[PDB]
Amino acid sequence: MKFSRDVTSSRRKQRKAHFGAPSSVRRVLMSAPLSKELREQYKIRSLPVRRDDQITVIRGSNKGREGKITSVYRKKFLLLIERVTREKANGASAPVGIDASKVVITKLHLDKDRKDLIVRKGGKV
Amino acid sequence: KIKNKIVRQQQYMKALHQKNKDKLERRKERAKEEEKDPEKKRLRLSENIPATIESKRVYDETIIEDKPDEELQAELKDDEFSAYFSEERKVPKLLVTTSKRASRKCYDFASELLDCFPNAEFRKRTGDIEVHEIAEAAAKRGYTDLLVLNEDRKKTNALTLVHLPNGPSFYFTLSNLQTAKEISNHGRSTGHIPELIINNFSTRLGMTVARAFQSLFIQTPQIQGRQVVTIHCQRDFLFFRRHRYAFREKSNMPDGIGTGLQELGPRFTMRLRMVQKGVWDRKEGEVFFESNAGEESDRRKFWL
Amino acid sequence: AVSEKAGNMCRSGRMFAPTKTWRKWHVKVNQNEKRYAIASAVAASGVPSLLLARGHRIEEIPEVPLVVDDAVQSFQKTKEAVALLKEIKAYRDVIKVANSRKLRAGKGKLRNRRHVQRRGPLVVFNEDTGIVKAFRNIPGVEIVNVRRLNLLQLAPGGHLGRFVIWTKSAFGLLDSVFGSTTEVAQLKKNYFLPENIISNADVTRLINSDEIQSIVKAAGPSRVKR
Amino acid sequence: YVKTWFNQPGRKLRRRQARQTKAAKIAPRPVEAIRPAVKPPTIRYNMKVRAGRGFTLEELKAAGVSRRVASTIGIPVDHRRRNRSEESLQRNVERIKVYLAHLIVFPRKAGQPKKG
Amino acid sequence: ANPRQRNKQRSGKPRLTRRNANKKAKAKIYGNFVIQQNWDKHATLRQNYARLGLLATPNYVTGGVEKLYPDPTLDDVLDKEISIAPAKTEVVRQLEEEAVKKAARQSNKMLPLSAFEHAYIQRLINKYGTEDFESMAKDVKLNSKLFNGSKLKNLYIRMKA
RNA sequence: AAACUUUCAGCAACGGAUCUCUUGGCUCUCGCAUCGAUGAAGAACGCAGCGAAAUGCGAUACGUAAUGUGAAUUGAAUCAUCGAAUCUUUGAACGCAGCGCCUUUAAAGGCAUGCCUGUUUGAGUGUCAU
RNA sequence: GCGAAACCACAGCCUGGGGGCCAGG
RNA sequence: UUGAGAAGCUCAGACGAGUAGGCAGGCGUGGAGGUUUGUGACGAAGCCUUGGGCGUGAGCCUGGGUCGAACAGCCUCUAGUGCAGAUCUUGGUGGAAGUAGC
RNA sequence: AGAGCAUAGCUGUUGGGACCCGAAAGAUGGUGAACCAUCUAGUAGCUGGUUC
RNA sequence: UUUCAAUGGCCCGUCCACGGACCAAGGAGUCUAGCAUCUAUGCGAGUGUUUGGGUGAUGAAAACCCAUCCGCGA
RNA sequence: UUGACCUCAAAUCAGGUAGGACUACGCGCUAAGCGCAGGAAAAGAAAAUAACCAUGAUUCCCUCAGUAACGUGAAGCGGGAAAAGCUCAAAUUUGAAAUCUGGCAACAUUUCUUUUGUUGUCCGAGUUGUAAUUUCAAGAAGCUGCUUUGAGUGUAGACGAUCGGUCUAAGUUCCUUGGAACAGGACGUCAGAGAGGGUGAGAACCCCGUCUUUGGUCGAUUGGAUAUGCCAUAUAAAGCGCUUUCGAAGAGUCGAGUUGUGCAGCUCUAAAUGGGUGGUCAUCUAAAGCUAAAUAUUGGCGAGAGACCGAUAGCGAACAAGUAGAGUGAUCGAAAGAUGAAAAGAACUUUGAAAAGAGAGUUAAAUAGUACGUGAAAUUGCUGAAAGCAUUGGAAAUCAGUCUUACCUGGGUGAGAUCAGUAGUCUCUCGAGACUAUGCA
Repeated sequence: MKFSRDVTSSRRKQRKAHFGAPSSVRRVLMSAPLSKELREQYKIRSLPVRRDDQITVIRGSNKGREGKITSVYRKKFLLLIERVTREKANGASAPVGIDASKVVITKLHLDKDRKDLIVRKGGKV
Repeated sequence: KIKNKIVRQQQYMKALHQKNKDKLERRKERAKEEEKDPEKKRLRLSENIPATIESKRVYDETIIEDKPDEELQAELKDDEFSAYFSEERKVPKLLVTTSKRASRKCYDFASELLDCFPNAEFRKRTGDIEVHEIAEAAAKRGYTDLLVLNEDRKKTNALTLVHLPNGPSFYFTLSNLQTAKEISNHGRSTGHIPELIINNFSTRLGMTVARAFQSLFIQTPQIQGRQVVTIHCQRDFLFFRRHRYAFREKSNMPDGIGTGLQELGPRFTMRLRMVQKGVWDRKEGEVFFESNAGEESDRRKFWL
Repeated sequence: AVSEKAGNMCRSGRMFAPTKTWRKWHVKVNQNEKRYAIASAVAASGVPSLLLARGHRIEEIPEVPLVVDDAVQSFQKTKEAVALLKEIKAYRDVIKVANSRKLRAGKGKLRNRRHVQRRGPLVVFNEDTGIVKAFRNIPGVEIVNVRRLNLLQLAPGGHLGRFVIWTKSAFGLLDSVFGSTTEVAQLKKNYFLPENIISNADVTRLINSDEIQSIVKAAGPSRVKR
Repeated sequence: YVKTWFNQPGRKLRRRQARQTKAAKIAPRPVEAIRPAVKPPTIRYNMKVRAGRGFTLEELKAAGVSRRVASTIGIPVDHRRRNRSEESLQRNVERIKVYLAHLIVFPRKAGQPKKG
Repeated sequence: ANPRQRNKQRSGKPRLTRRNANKKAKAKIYGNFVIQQNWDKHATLRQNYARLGLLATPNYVTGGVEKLYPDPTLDDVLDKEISIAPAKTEVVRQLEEEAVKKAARQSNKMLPLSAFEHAYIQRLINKYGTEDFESMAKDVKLNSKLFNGSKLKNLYIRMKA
């Protein structure tokens, strides 16, 4: 139960805030769990996704698939992964997007900012 | 994306009209340059074949090549159905039975099945006898295949057949069951033995079913009656039809000769749900093939 | 209410006698009738058949009224509280509540009333030294001070017989909160527990007593023959 | 026009916080000033004792609090009221005496120039 | 509803959302330090004053107080001198002593003299003595500022220290 | 007999009811106090994304600087913060309604009225002194 | 080829007796 | 003899038009609290149905078809709660009629 | 040798727009050379309607 | 269910007339203050906490508590 | 001839300020019109009540009280919220205009290079009066002896307030259904977090959040205090003792006569123990001024809710909405939400001038194909059958459900348990249940 009258439990406000969230807020909304090994060695439960992250699809029709996140489609809250696509009628391979929570990060693209984020968020590189 | 309904309908209308215009222009210019140069007309017609489910069927290695295979013919010459296909030529003797306490609707279809098969009996199912007990009883009484028409709620929805005495048992779910009255331009069958034709049973499991259906019919049809019973497997749906055929002229036909079909009935469809190795026991049967529903959602994936 | 600027039979018109904010929303009850109902609701909480009749899963509670030590007031973790309810076998009511969480039927879940569930035990404490936070996340459990008993929490729905888990000090202060029928309450001014219309409420004990069955005229038949 | 009281409990809370704010500012000293005891002015209520506005100049002179330092320690001064009877004088002189009995006034920093 | 409010809904610019809604939030005690170090931030000011041993009101209270536990002449009112009162709690005792000690530190209210004042009073003293301030005042040749005998006495008394 | 007419049933239309939803309204409460001659509110005209019958922005034209997150959009950003800049023509609108003027180098800086305070310069058969 | 609108409880054989009721044509 | 929902069960006899008007008991809808260890993607609600059933009735239960995400019984609370009509309001659709007519 | 006071419910009744719709005016402030916006839910013995 | 047969059967509301082409949806004794009776409830020569104050750590617009008045009654 | 002052002018001289908009709440003039403000406004420290044991600025709430008064309709008192008091005019500083704006020059300072001051100097304002002192509650001037004292500027730390960043618990284990597991079951975990939202169906443990947080940490801006340093123009300024001394108090106003709506107009026009207002007494002390809080708030900048509405409802507007559109104009003013989990929005072949059609293909579903959730009725077409309101039955079509397998009795064969002329364990209260052995009379 929330006790703060600063936060709203109104569904209308939560739904408006989610879908009218800006691209900087959507950056945090698209977060994926790390694998067990990364979770137990970086001491971080979950990170926002990024391009060039190595992930495994955990739920859905594409369960078990792996690949690198080619891009993040933040407008539709969707991820795009290498070779996880769908063939169209004409023979084109139109990519299919998956929710960031439905994948798991198995190899992080470690920039310098992530390492600073890791140490800041109770982590040990 | 446009959350105004009218505008998104006008935006689609403009998009649709432009899409139709430039696809027509591309078609028109292609038509002009093809009639001018046939060398690209049939060139396109030889690669741009429309795709269909059968052409896009998922790969299964169990599909047998048209060329004869020794290993398959080694396994098929001494199996349960061998006494029908060997030099013995054992005449099939069918037993037809309904589920316990069936209605007149079940018998109005069982009679049509009886018409489809000469020398096939029908013992009304009575008392506390079971399918594993009829099989033993019919085995000692000279029968070689027992069909059980299952109905509930005044509709025949299933058909299990067991190959006597211990041959494979198949479980089908009938559908679209039409009687001869319900068929337009029907006919009255005669006593002539029908001729069976079977199509499109490519997979090896298909041959197990095809031999099971072949073993029901007498191996020597009476051609003078020109009655033909068709078992066709399309996208795993088995269609059972009976027809009267008479050859005549046909300008559309390749050799100028074509046959006219008059439907005899009954008309129905089956789906193969279970195949068991032995007498049909629902609880303790050795499952040869179980039809997983979640795997049949692929419209391009067939087991028959 | 609706807007004051917003015939009633004409579409896009105005409704008949539009709603006003100055409707009577609250209602007064004599403070003695409020206190009588709190006393009646507490007395019912000590009848195990009224607790079962209200839906509580108290079939393995050691004793009703269920009163626990004052160590419970100093609980810190929900694990300690969930453990306590399991030894006193009050947790089956918590399983009843946790399993009963549904989505609401109606438009009421478009109005922030999304979920519904049953009501678990009412823990009544005397001092808050950690008990409230250790118990407040177990679904259906409500904690309340013994100085501020709420009729809304003592007869949910107007239905009598809530399952109350008292602490020793809460139970000790019940006589100061409510008083006697002859002696006054210490924590209410000049307040005495209501008196009853009958003395022994078992009327079948009165009717079938030797006092009354010794002077009655001999009874005719039950359902009589035709 | 109807005056509706839906903010009756929101007013109650706001006034408590204003009291809480007032204390936070001057917390060692009372949130209210002291008042005299006066007798209501009619034949119906003259037997009651109620709070007045401030103490008279005769009352402060008799107690020992000059009218200038009276306000600085939270003693209101009503110049309008007077003492027509000795009962009101001695009732409120004693009231100031009791208030001064419990008063702890904290010393202030006083300018002390180096020269004479 | 209003056009100014639709102006904001139909624009992607965020609102000036300020999150300062803290209910059950009591004001924190600046002002004193001894009171701040003995203030229970949960309890009411009445409870906090009462626990600290202070009076929140020197007047009556216009409502019932919280009861938690079942607890079991003109010349006489004018010349009486009440000898303070005991300090019930240790916080009030701490306030009392620090105020007395702070008075001791800032206890030199008495003023020294200056060069002008010292020569002024001394010159008057040498001619008139150290006891006849009335005749000192009536002199005008030496008492140019025309101080009265009461201001001359303070100068004389102040010169010694 | 058939058409036609009616009734019933099936299917196909037509229509958009119902049901379910809902970034909307309505109502109550709480907190706060901030427009303009240093050019407001409003109006027009542009710019690029585009669907504009929407939005943002102003010739630095979805904005530039600085800060932050840190790597997009479909040192990135149709991001957030935001103290520095810039902000077309109007409009209380202010040189007169193109026409003019003053100063400086076509460009730039200016040119409304009332009143307040002061500064400077003028006038008085206004008074007075020499 | 284009193409309404007003209007519409329901419908349309006569005679007599009390435009459908009664008895006849 | 088990037949105390004592608000239950049981015996008997008489009676039955009904406008205004009075009294009582019930059926239904939106939301509220409690409750049914309630129902639900193995299909909620809605809708369709010469399928069946219950009640004098208001109405309720159900089979089948359609459908695709929520719903209901019981005890209280509450109300913007029940339509055949107001030359009612809004929308939709008819016969007139392929007529008048251009 | 006092029976009242409070709360709630039903019923009646009185005033508020007062069961719903329907009436010829006029006033204040504007627009164009009558019109427009409020007042206005103007005035009801009356008409039509008023749901298991 | 459809139809046939024999029998009966004159269009509904409203006050002759007035409304009715059909269908769906919406559509009218409401809320509030005063008074009177009746019933229930609590207390009872009393009675009424909710102007306000206290208090409420789980939601705090609630619930709980109550000083001084004041009403009506006597 | 000169100068001083006065009055009136001029300047694109320097420095300012006013307008217009909003207007829920405020205050005025006359719902509307007109004028003017603020974060509140207005009111406000008695020319106020009362008749008492008297009260004590204002505002607000309750009550008084639907009372008095003349259907209108209060007020004194009483209960409460909040409480805070003051500034001038009228008396010579007269041993000293002690007062102030501005220019210039320095210096300091900042929410700020944007702000705000200090010191010095020069001119101006001002004696037709700027300061100090005084405001009736008094007060001045003496006299007296007790107690008192900063408009200064730094540093330090603490406590507060605001603003931005940062810190945080636990399953995506196994089985079944499904296009998808967020469902069912099994087994676990966290809980100061089981609010809410998202994710391909009901998610505390997938994600954002939530709780901790009534807080640690980190920047930055400031409150009032505290400790301390350096300065301090005190030859000063106060409070209260006393008096052989004084004690100023607001006029075209009050009041009277007469008209219009207390107020205003017009005619007349005062007083000094006076004047006002109440019952000779009491009580105020007008015609000058300021003043927080308690109170109001359909606007502004934001929040958090709800027994509210659920697309003919709810704002006119859930979307393009004051928009499209109408009118010369003032003004008036709509209708319009939903494919799917994902466009995978239908490749390709073919007919047709095209629009589109048919083969096909995607989907779990095309009975989801944008004229897209569900898809009612009125209504229209086609096909099939029959014919040319109620009662009762016939014909035709259709439909409901409908039982056989059990009871008893006898024997044979084995099985065990609640049986044993049997041994143990656990939980309750001797024996009651649950068991594990061993035997089968």
